[PDB]
Amino acid sequence: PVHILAKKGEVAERVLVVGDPGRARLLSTLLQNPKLTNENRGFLVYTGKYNGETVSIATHGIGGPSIAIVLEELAMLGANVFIRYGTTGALVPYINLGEYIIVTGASYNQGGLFYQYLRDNACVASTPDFELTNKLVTSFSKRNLKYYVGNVFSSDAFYAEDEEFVKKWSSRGNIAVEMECATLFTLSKVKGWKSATVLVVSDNLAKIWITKEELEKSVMDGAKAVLDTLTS
Amino acid sequence: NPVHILAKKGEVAERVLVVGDPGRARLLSTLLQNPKLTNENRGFLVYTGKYNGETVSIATHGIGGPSIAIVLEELAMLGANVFIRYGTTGALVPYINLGEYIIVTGASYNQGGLFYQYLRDNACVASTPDFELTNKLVTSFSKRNLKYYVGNVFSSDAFYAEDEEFVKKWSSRGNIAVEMECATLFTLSKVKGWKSATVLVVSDNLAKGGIWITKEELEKSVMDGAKAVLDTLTS
Amino acid sequence: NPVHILAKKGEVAERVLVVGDPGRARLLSTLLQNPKLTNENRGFLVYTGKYNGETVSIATHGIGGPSIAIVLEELAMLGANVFIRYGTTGALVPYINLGEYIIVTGASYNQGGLFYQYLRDNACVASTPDFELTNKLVTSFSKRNLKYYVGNVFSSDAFYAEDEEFVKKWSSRGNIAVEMECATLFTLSKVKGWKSATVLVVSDNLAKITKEELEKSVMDGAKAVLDTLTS
Amino acid sequence: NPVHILAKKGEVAERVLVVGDPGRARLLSTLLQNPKLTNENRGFLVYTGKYNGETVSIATHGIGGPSIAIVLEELAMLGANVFIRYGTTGALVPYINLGEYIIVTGASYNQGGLFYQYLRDNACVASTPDFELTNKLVTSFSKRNLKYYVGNVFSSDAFYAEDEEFVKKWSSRGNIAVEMECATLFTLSKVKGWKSATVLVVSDNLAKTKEELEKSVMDGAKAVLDTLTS
Amino acid sequence: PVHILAKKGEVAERVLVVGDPGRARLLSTLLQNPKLTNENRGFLVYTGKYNGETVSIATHGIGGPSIAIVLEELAMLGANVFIRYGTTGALVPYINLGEYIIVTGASYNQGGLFYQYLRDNACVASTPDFELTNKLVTSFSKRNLKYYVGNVFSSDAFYAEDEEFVKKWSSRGNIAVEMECATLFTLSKVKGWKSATVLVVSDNLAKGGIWITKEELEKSVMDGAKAVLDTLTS
Amino acid sequence: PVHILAKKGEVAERVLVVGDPGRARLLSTLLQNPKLTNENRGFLVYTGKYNGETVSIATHGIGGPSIAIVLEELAMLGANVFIRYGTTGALVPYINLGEYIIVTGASYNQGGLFYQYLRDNACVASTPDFELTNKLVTSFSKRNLKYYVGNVFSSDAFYAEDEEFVKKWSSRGNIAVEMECATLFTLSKVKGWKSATVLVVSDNLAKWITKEELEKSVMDGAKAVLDTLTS
Ligand SMILES: Nc1nc2c(ncn2[C@@H]2O[C@H](CO)[C@@H](O)[C@H]2O)c(=O)[nH]1
Ligand SMILES: Nc1nc2c(ncn2[C@@H]2O[C@H](CO)[C@@H](O)[C@H]2O)c(=O)[nH]1
Ligand SMILES: Nc1nc2c(ncn2[C@@H]2O[C@H](CO)[C@@H](O)[C@H]2O)c(=O)[nH]1
Ligand SMILES: Nc1nc2c(ncn2[C@@H]2O[C@H](CO)[C@@H](O)[C@H]2O)c(=O)[nH]1
Ligand SMILES: Nc1nc2c(ncn2[C@@H]2O[C@H](CO)[C@@H](O)[C@H]2O)c(=O)[nH]1
Ligand SMILES: Nc1nc2c(ncn2[C@@H]2O[C@H](CO)[C@@H](O)[C@H]2O)c(=O)[nH]1
Repeated sequence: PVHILAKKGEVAERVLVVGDPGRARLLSTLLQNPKLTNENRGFLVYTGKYNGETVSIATHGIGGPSIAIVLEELAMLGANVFIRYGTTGALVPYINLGEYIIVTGASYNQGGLFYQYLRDNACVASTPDFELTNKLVTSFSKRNLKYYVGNVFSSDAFYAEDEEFVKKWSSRGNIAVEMECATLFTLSKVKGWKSATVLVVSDNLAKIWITKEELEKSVMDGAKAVLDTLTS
Repeated sequence: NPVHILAKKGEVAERVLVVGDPGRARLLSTLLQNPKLTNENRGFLVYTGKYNGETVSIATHGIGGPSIAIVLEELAMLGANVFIRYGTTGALVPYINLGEYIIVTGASYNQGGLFYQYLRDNACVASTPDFELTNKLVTSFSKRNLKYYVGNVFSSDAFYAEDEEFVKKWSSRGNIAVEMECATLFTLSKVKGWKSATVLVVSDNLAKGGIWITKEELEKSVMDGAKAVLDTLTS
Repeated sequence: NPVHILAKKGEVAERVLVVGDPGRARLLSTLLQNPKLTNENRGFLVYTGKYNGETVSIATHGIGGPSIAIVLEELAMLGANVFIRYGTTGALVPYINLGEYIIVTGASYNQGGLFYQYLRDNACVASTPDFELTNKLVTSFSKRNLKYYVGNVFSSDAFYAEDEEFVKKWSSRGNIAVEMECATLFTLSKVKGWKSATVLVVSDNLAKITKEELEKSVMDGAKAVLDTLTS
Repeated sequence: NPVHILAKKGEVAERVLVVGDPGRARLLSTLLQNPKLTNENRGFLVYTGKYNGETVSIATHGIGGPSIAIVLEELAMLGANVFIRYGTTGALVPYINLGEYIIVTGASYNQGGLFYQYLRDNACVASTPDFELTNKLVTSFSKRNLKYYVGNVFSSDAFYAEDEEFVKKWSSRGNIAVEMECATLFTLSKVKGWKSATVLVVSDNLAKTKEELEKSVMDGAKAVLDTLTS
Repeated sequence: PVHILAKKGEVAERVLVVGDPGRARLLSTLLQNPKLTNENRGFLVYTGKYNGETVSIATHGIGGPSIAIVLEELAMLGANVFIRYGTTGALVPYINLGEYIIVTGASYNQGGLFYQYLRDNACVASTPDFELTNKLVTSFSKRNLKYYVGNVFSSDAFYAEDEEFVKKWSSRGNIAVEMECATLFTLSKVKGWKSATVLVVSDNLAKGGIWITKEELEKSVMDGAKAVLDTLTS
Repeated sequence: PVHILAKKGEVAERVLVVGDPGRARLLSTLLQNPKLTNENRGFLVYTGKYNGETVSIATHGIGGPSIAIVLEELAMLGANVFIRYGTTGALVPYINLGEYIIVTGASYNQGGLFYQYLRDNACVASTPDFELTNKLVTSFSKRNLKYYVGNVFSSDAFYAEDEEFVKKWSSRGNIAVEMECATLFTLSKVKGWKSATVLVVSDNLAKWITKEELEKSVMDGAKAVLDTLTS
């Protein structure tokens, strides 16, 4: 690995991955005896314990290309179970800010990364691990958190998401938009990793405002449910 | 109005078990209370009756995405909105035995044709079944103590273009079996607002040509599984 | 060993008239001498008999390219090598009336899974019928004084996505009708070495007849096709 | 006004025999009665004269789809509506001999720029000749006792990329020869409403005397002219 | 070679390539003791001297498939440096007829020729030789000629270039449209040839209200040819 | 902007963009009175002066999607001139570690990002600003730095770059591989920004360097880039 310079043995088999380095640092305060095992290229990785289990929290940056590199290197250091915890923009009006979306599949446009890894443009089913996803639903229900289960569209161009865009994807059965799930699910299917994803709704493209104190609380509550699942 | 499924108003139930083979539609109809044949046009047999006191239908969809799309579209026009496909499949991994079941979590497919016509472009839309309904099937099958696996399948359009290279390609991509209608079922359902799921009976194993099963043992498997599916549709 | 068409080898003729509707296969079998039902599996009815001093079979192919591909492949494994599809179609031009016929000279299609799986890439391989066989059809229909038009058709994969925008698009591309199996039939036949053709009965005009007038049209056309198959 | 074919309106016939080589256009013009050179701009030689009671033109189209598309479009703007391409080709099957003829029934092609610009998407529109006109060609060649074969051809865009793997791929796809302009001719004609067809002279066999070739080219040209005026 | 029938040593290493054979013959008058080395299939090729340097002027016809054949055969005959000198239609209103465009890259729709040569649909960078292109800039500025530097769209369908077409390509950074540059640049990068292109603006699709006469245009072609030949013999 | 939380006026019109946050911090020491104007999501942005001009040094992360977001937001805050200074893997054996590559174009695989922005799969010419690129060549020559001018392939999958890969792209006129140039150039053409790129060779995929020799290389090239940006 040339991006994540963590020593083997410093990365856990169970990893909670987030796009924002700031979130990784904030969430590391939920672990027992957290240690920073990497900061190279801004990809902060922390390792500690939770519920009698060793767990790491890693930063993946923005986009498929970035998360693909991070996952490949974490896997080379020992990781094989990944739960992405990010933020997303809702594509339907009934979902409120601060609520959660447990992902069951990812839509995506063919090309680049997918062509290079798959060798052709076939539409491979981009889905998370069945069991791990059901465990997430169980954990979020236990903590009485408001969630929705559905597919999301993994976009590669944040600034090309206009109004035509929103009705198009919502009409295709997607309830939110983000940028890394399709890459995570497909690469995991190919590499044999167990992955899942939970997202915090930070905006609604179909429809409200969220402070930041209510948002930080949302992030924190969801993180605890994710860690519960990872260490089950 | 429908031009293939010639049924009248109120004859088609909201919940439907769809199968590809008309022979299987007829055989499974014997599991219902007072089965009535509501359609036979173009060979697409459809039966309507009761199971556990609930009204339900069993419909034939023929082979391939173009065929099942027409049948789903017309059944929906007749009032159907919940579909559980119950078919057969060829396993793509060595550890799955004949007669066992696969509860589908998603479908891989090659772009083009039907999808381009419905989606208007070549984006890879997530082709997945209804989350809740799929979990209900898992519960139902484990209750009847039936051996099943949960995973993705590849929905092929060319039965006779499935060679060895084919098997390693799709199995390496997270698919554990191959059939021909799930991708169309799931995608059209997501776009139309229908609730769908799929359970398949393993009738062959492309990764293990040495194993075989008789129609007696297979028919037995089909029957046991049909009960589990019907329990779910009427839950 | 075929898993859809369970007819015993020798029970399928080298010459086959294929139709999508099982009901039509049953009805047309009455045009053969000493007709025998050689297959019923999966609803794919297949009858074999004689006509004009030759053995001939009438087979059901179902709806769509994936369905007809399977049927053609298995009939061929059983000895068939000449296929003439007889179906129904919706005209894309206003001057063609219901009940008239269309002898197909080529098929337009959208790039898709079936063609990619068989061709291995996205090349637009010419999807055309056998030239000689197609001319024989023209001769047979002309002999029976039947009104027909020759031209290309679009083989759609999605019946319920054919809107008005659809009609202008394909008619401006040189197609005079729409159906769902010709492209698959023609392309597979060229790759496999089979001799194939197609005649269609216009049952609807998307740009502009009693069940008794239609039924007569179907029957009259079937006779022309059988004459061709045994010419 | 057309910017490549500078012929005056009336100087181009409704019936046109099109060839890729300007040298062939010139040579074949001697088969016409009272031939007149109506254009030479950009090297696209066009002659117009008479044959069997009808006015007929012989036009040069250059090499490749982009070139023939431009020539056909401008000839049409000048009054042409029936086109028969007469070219040379390389057989893809060993049983066809040099100097023999191939009457084209369809053209295979790779999806590409020209087709996308004209069709607006990647659909594989049937690239076929006019059925009636093609049958007339068969009749003319048969009457002159010439040896021909009917079949599909692959319209290649890259002459120098046709390796051995190439021969196997296209021959197994139902094509009996390779050339470069038929797909463009057929598809554009179907969209524009023109009546077109093609006859080819086999100048090489990729699977297996110039005095005999000249004879073959001339004999075929007469059969094509008979067809255009039939 | 089966199209360009020249013998060993008759084709120069440096070649000025043009689409119109009429232009090839006309420009040959700028050479010392020009000799016609080929006329087969209409592809006129002349070889002579400029500034005491041996060079050739060759015809390539219209379109990617045509220029590919010509370049491949000229290269088989010994050519390795190509400078295309043709005509083009501007896609922006501020460019006047008779002015010049020095090409920095070519946009194109995938398929056909590119798929056959590249074996897939990757968008390979279609650009000219860096050094040669800068030589042309120096030469044109030296002869005080008005020119613009930018990318062009290499179209395959002349009669499918409507107005929507103009806004689409101009919004993508292309200032003109022609039909051979993408093929020239890509094939050169793959084959190892040194190539570049200068185009004379003969029309403006963004401004249909401007025109030029064959007199003023011929003068434009001539002046530009001198600058190109100066570069080819530098 | 929701990623780069800097106020308009804190981002310069001239920007030197790098992928590594650490490089941005290191290179900021070359500016006069550097100020950190953003750190959100890890995208460090510094703004200071150099040769009488105001300039910013911004972090863009890894990949097309990431740099596209950063460029769009920097532009919304006033930026219109961008010079990417990154690292790259050489695809040809004659280029040594620590040497530089001035980019003249970028090859790429269609799909995703490009389809969303361009609305189709056309291969738009992904090239830098002609003038700005020539200014870079002049600056590197002046500082007697060893450089090569050529095209690069912008890959989206770092871990799919095998041996077959190297020969393929090298045979297509590309002398190095990186991941952001195609996005930078194409988006710049569409948005009307002036962009260019210089890369430090950190690996050679066709054919070693410590780190001190490398840091020296990065530093020397950064000064040449800043000279170009402020000319
Ligand atoms: N494309 C997209 N990504 C979003 C949105 N909201 C949050 N994200 C996530 O946050 C980052 C971009 O802001 C990416 O890592 C995305 O996964 C949104 O509305 N659109
Ligand atoms: N392509 C394919 N379809 C299968 C297989 N086994 C069962 N099927 C199903 O059965 C029919 C074809 O035999 C289709 O309706 C398929 O869904 C198999 O191995 N391959
Ligand atoms: N897509 C389509 N198929 C048609 C039409 N009319 C008849 N068919 C044929 O009939 C069946 C569907 O009704 C298919 O097997 C088609 O070949 C039509 O208007 N559209
Ligand atoms: N691609 C190709 N074109 C050929 C061949 N033989 C003749 N041609 C024709 O001749 C010209 C190229 O020599 C083009 O106009 C083609 O139509 C061949 O073997 N391959
Ligand atoms: N497609 C196109 N080619 C042009 C234009 N102006 C000049 N050409 C060139 O001239 C020929 C076609 O007229 C081709 O060789 C082109 O390179 C134009 O506006 N559009
Ligand atoms: N794909 C790729 N990117 C590289 C390489 N060397 C450096 N990079 C750059 O460094 C990051 C990935 O290591 C991306 O931002 C690339 O632009 C290489 O060999 N391959």
